[PDB]
Amino acid sequence: MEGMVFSLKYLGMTLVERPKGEELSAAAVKRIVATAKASGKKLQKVTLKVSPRGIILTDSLTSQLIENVSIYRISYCTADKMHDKVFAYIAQSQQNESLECHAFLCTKRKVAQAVTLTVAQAFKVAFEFWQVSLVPR
Amino acid sequence: SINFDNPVYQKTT
Repeated sequence: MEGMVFSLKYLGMTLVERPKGEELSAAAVKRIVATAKASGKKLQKVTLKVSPRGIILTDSLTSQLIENVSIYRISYCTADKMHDKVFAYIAQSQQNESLECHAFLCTKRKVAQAVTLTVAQAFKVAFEFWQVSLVPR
Repeated sequence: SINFDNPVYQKTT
């Protein structure tokens, strides 16, 4: 799997209490979107690079790393039903056991779907590396 | 919605 790049806008994050499920992500995305709309600020432009290794988030203006999210930390991803331009993932924090939903605004529903499908491929290919005791690449 | 669970979540040993 070649690493795929998307240039999105970061809506923000909220904690969730379980790692997987649409009930969780739907409510998280509702919260994050309402907070971003009330912010009165333009969203940070972020680039996502998706591969079986995980998701690399970089600030688009500076190309500086925000976070390299290991594939083993990410439990779930979604193209949201209600807020259909939003792609989100849930991942456990690197530094403790808390679970965070991070949401990104795409230009179009089709892009949110493409990002979700690309992340699904990364989960599948990482799993296949894992089964044969190889490092995901 | 289109949604996916990661089968390798937390599968570090």
